[PDB]
Amino acid sequence: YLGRGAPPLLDNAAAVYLRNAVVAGNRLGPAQPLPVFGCAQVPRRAGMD
Amino acid sequence: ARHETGGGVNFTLTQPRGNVDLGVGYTAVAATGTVRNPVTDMGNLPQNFYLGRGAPPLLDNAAAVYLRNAVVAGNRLGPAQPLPVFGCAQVPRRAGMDHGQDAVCEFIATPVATDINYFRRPCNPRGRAAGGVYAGDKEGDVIALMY
Amino acid sequence: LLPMQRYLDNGRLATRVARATLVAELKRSFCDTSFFLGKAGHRREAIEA
Amino acid sequence: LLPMQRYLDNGRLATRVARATLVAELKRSFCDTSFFLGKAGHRREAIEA
Amino acid sequence: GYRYAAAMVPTGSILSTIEVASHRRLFDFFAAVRSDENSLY
Amino acid sequence: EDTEADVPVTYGEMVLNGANLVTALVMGKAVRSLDDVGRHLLDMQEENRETLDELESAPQTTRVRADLVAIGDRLVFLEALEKRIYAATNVPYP
Amino acid sequence: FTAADITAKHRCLERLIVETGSAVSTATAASDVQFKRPPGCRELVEDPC
Amino acid sequence: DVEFDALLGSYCNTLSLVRFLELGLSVACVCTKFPELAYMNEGRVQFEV
Amino acid sequence: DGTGISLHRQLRAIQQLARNVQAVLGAFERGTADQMLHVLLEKAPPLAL
Amino acid sequence: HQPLIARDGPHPVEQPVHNYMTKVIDRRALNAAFSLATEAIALL
Repeated sequence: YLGRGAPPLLDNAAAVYLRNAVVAGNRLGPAQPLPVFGCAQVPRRAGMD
Repeated sequence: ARHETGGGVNFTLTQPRGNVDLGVGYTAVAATGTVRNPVTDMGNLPQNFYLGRGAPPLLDNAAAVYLRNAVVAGNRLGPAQPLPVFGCAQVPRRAGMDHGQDAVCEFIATPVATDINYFRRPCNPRGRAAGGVYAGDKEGDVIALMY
Repeated sequence: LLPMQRYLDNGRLATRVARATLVAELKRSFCDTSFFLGKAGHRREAIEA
Repeated sequence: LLPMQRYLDNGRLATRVARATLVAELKRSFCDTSFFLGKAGHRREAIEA
Repeated sequence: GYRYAAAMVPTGSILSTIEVASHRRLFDFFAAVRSDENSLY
Repeated sequence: EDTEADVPVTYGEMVLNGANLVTALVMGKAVRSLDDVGRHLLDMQEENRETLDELESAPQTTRVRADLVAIGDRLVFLEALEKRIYAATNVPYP
Repeated sequence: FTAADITAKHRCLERLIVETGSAVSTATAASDVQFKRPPGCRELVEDPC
Repeated sequence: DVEFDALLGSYCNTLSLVRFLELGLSVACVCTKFPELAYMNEGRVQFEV
Repeated sequence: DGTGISLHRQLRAIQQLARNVQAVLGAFERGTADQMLHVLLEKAPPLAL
Repeated sequence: HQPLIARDGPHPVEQPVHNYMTKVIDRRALNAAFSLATEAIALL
């Protein structure tokens, strides 16, 4: 779910359902709710191989 | 000329030395090529947790003393005359040893429904990378990947 | 040693990827090139390599 | 005796562990390479060694 | 190296020419210096 | 390509002579070869690069049983030593 | 399984590899089982694990 | 008793100079000088073939 | 101050300055050679195609 | 003294750098045997 330009659904309950249902623990799931100005803030992992 | 111990000290002569790494890089290194003999054996020898005191026992004391010798009947790692207050368990000595030093096969409970693909690799046996290599020096990531 | 010596040079900064690729290329080598004399006892070329 | 010398090619050990690993290699060298000439007479540059 | 006026005679071969201190940093004292620093004088 | 020529004389001498010995007990200071580096730094005072580290005499060499190999470019020495100096003691080999 | 000891290590690579050339194990080559290392002795293991 | 501390010799590198003509690459270049570049402002070759 | 402390101090700055100026004199000698390869790789498509 | 390379264009200016470090000795002294009985030092 980017802040570029994606028309949301009608039901406001449906969107915050599914967006949070999609973004649970993805490595590209952003940490905080997204600012207007600034990047999407990909959360830094602790370690990588 | 040290302390006279009877019929003379007998006259050692020690010498001081010392050495630095006269070289700014990885001078003079190393290799590894042969396999002589596998000193401790590939072995079947299990782990005994009754070797040490670590836990509150059963409160049903009739049960635990039944299970006391039930486990530690005749383990090669099973003591006789069990634990005093302070001291080691004094693992007994078998009359002969053939192949080499003995192994310790410690066990950790796993669910059955993982991949066998994990363990077809040199992987961390705890199930998650844990060493202090992968962290990125942000002062908190070490325990973060751990737990 | 030999995997490290190609990387003494550059990077090793917020290119921390290059620290991680240093690692993933390292552990593969130690599984590979140890007891090489002994892993190869007939490959006359590879020992001289 | 070809393992007997390289047992003595150390400090010395009587700690009952090296005594076992002496024997468990000694029986393998006799079970495998005892009659080597004639066992491998088809070869060459091992009878050299 | 620590006493700089001692190193005015090098009395030996600076010979390896490999990337110093990207190695083991095993040195008890070493200073990665640019063109100048006031403590040299 | 064997039997090369190296020094038998064990490598030189540092003695705490009058250059050192005066500085030794009176101040507690010690300088390796204070002779030249005192001399040279007295003369550059009347007008680092100290290339007199060790090149004086090139002392006497003799001929020993040595085994050299040609690993590609380099002339590399190679000796194995158990029977030489690790033989028959209770010291392990490294 | 030690929360302190892996966390106790540094991460400057220069000192990491040279400890692998001479580390101290927790095992003992002078005992019938793996007796955990007696506090007065040295071992000088390699130990990549 | 006496008790001194010691500076036991120190060793400096001798950094090397490189003439680029004293290097095999300069057959691919034509090292030609021009002491008045900063006013030249342009250049061309009209290449009749 | 007309003392031997001063002339040692005076000569040290020049023994840095000469050591400093010899660095940048070698730098454009190096840096030209560095620049020698860059325009050769702006051209020269690889061998395969 | 790590030398520098004059890098061209919109790049940071590489200073002439310097490196000064020190090292210390260790000691690790060696040991020697005792060998002397009685009456070799005396006579009858």
